[PDB]
Amino acid sequence: ARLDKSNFQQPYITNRTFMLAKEASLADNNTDVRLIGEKLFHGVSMSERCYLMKQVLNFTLEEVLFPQSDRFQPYMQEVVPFLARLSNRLSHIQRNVQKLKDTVKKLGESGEIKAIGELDLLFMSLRNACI
Amino acid sequence: DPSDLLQHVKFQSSNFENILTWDSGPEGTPDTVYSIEYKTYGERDWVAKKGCQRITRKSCNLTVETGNLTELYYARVTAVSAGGRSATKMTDRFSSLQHTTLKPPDVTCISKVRSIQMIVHPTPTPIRARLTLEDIFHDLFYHLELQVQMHLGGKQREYEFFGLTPDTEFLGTIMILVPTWAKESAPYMCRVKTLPDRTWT
Repeated sequence: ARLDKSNFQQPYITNRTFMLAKEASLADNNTDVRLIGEKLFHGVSMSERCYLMKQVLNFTLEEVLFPQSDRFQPYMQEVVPFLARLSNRLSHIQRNVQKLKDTVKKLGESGEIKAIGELDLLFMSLRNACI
Repeated sequence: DPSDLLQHVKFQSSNFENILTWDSGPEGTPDTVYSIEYKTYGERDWVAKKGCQRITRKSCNLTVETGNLTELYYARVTAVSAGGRSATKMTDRFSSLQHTTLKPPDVTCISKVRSIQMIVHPTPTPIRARLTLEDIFHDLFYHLELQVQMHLGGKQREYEFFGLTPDTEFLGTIMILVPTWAKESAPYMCRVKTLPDRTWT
């Protein structure tokens, strides 16, 4: 449904999140495929966006950040618990999320790296949708 | 060996004016020209920037080419030396919303006898639809401080600090904040004096 504005008003953790995405994007050589933007919200109302980003967030935690928990330290170990708290707070949509899952899968391990590199986009979409 | 011909290939971005910049590497060489291309993250085709082909200058203004606030971008620079040695190097992924620096706001500081009025002017940008910072960042607000320390803040444009001694000098500082993007401008500062109080008996 909703996330409080105070979750997004903390420069240290916002910056670490951006820093995590930056580091992963450095390992992402695929400039041709963007995961989060655009298509993801096609057919979804503004009021449904927060719930969509919950699903995307929980996918990313469980299938992306988990397998890659060793990478991109020390940012990973600080940022994941933050994103996990946001998930705990939130505790056709399926169609759009499945496409993102498919794309990550098609790209292989590089798709998981791509998703981590797009955490800036996930985080700011979460912010826009949920506040 | 690209790093030997090219280094620090990066966008410098302020209030959404986005200039690609680079320097030459250690390995040479005075006989070198550069050619710039750009692309949108998530698209396939690179585009040559007209006016930045085989240049000797080390920057290229890509403001409009990177002015869609919903996209992210890359640029690349290809160096070619007169001996035929060549290198290409790409920027990191560019996100104007995240990466652009906010300039200090233009502010009007007006003196009264027992107050200072401050008017923050909206910041125009090169973003075309021209949008201001205020149009772009919905949670933008101003932080104002008057050293005498009084503080005021909000989304509104004009503020007045009351209760000041007449004929006295103060220093005001005004900064833009966008808490959600962890963004802050350097402050604009004004040193002004309250007007004299001519009151007679």
